[PDB]
Amino acid sequence: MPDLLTNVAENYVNQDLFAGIEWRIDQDGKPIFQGCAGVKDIETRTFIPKNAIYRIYSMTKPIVSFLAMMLIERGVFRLSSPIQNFDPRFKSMKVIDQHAHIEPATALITIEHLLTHQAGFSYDWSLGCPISAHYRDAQLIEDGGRDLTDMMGVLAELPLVFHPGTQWKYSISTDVLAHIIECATGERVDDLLQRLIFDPLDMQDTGFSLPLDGASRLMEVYGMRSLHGLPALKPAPHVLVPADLGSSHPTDDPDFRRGGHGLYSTLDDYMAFANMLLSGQTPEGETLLSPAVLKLALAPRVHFGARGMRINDEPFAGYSWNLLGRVMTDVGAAAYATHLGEFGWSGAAATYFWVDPTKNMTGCVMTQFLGSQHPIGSDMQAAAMSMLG
Amino acid sequence: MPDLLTNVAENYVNQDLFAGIEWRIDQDGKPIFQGCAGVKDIETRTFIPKNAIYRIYSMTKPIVSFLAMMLIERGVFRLSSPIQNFDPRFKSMKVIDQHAHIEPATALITIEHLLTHQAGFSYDWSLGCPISAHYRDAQLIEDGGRDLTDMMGVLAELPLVFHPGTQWKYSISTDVLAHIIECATGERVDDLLQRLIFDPLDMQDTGFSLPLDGASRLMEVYGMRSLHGLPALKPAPHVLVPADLGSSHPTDDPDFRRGGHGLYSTLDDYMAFANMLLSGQTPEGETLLSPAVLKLALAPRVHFGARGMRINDEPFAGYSWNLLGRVMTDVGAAAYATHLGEFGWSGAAATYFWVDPTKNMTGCVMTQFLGSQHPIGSDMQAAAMSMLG
Repeated sequence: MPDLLTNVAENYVNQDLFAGIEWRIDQDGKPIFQGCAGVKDIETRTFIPKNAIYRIYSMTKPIVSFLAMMLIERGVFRLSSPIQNFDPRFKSMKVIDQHAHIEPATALITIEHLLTHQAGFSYDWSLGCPISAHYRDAQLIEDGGRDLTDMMGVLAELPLVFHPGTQWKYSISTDVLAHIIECATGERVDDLLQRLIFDPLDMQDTGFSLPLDGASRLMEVYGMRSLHGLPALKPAPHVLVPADLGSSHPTDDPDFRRGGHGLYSTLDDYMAFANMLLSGQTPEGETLLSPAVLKLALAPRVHFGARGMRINDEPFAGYSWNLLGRVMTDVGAAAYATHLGEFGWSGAAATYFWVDPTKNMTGCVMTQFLGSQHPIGSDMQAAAMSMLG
Repeated sequence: MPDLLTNVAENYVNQDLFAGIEWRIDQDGKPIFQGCAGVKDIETRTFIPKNAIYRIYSMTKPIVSFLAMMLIERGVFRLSSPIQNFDPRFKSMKVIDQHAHIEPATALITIEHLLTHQAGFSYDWSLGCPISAHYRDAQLIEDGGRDLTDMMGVLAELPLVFHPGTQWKYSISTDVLAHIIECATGERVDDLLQRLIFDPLDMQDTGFSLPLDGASRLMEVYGMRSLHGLPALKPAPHVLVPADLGSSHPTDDPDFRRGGHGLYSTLDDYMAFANMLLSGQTPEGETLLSPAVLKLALAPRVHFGARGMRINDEPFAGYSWNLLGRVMTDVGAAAYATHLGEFGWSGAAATYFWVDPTKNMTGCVMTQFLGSQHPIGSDMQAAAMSMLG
């Protein structure tokens, strides 16, 4: 009966840990819990505006992954398609190890490898990684103004950190997927997303640049975590200071497009996407993805021994990986309230969403903090789970 | 004490197992036992001529291997030199396995890999081999009239059967070595052998073609083993019937040259080579190979598990492999009399030699039988061992 969600968010605001938080939980496609706390920015203490806009970072990945499943259904490519068929710059990959040894890859990177992060790619911010220094030198994440097509050419000449298919490592591979989608279709990934997903779902505020009236709605982003600097040996201190994004995340670049980050969205827009994932259909009943392929996308695909699923050694307890993100496969190993089959993902600025099929439930938490030492997304899911019967 | 050598050889001749046999044992560079038995050919029972000529087959390999060591000493290349530096056709090798899987090699083939048969090559006659079928289709051994340079081009396009350096399999790699010697020097391997080995050791009857007066001295070859046909599931029966060599082993082709077989020689010529291996010097005292590099070439280099060294599953008990051939590393595992450090090799037509530094002893048996079911070379070594210290 107590509003645990409001208690969590208000404590976070009152302890100066987050500037502003929005949340909404839907059941059967209708809101049952929602609220907001704090402000758009602590500098002017402006209230969170209507249709506030958030940098959702890695919550871009489930959207681009869902687009890939749609193109698979349409026969554009298949899970086993070697990506080198569409961009030969990814022919003849190499593999580097922690002992300075480099050898040719023994398997081709496939579409499935990209979707499961089993391709062998890494990330500029990967701590202790045998290749992340070369990502940083190449400015893959730092240089947001560089066209997706050109960024991929630079990336394609670097070695992988394991042979495709043989391990899991969370990676820049969703960006490779967005690029390969462009090669396979002859279209741009932002145009495909607009036509195939955003327009049918009425997500009119979602895209890689701001809407014309969007500058006043953009939430300020705080925190010290860098996605392209020298990887931190200890978590950056949790202080509400505005974050410097450099040129990594432009607001008004009409060619900026990526697969692993870069979308702007709103709470309402992302909830439309999350609700669709319960069925593969728009609210009006138009099918975006057949039930069979949605099931293929959601079924647990990567299993972990233990240490479990980890990103920069942070755990995702009880979660396996499917083609769109995490999926709860063992409630007895979960670190916070959930149900078997709950799935979703999150972003580096602490945005978080989940879909819980056993409860016909979706939830989303929107905020802007890079490098939180506090797992607000999981605290809010837990609170919402605890508020059902 | 009695002459076991003569007894062994006479019994083989009298049991119609071999047509004719010559042998010599030297100690301190001088003959101590010698003899002959049988005839040049059983069809006419012509007597074994003076300086009878034999096809020594794989006893070519220690000679070509020794030539490689001479060139390493002279700075032409080194053990660690990748052979692709000298012939780019051996860039980008592939590896096939018994489950039909093919992948790029994870290491470059080196000179050392060729000398140790750890490069991953195989042989046309290798039974159960994942690639030998493709060797036979290519007629690598069958087509003796094909120039060494051209045969290597065909071989280079085929996959290896393991990653270079990771296993041992007796192979066509000595032929690759002869070719790479030609690439590295710009000279022909048969000219280099003539100038650097045969002439200084007065091996006047040794070469890839018969000498001018050689036809009348060539011993007849018997037996039914095939080095290029479909590998036999059971050893070919031991029948003293002349062998059909096809065009694999021409007598008067001035361009025929190989690394792994093909030399003609005589008992006296091969004993000059074997005696030199006790010191690296000619009888006069010219150094063909310094003591340090001779030690480098003779030291045990490939060690074997409990299965031991095997060729088509036939054992070489207690032997390890050095850069020139076999070397006895455990008398307690040996299947016939020997001493620690005894080394040498043998040929498919049952020629056999050894060098025993603990006794300052060399020995060579010459005969012509392809596919003997009777290990005459080992029987003669054992006899000589029993007759000396």
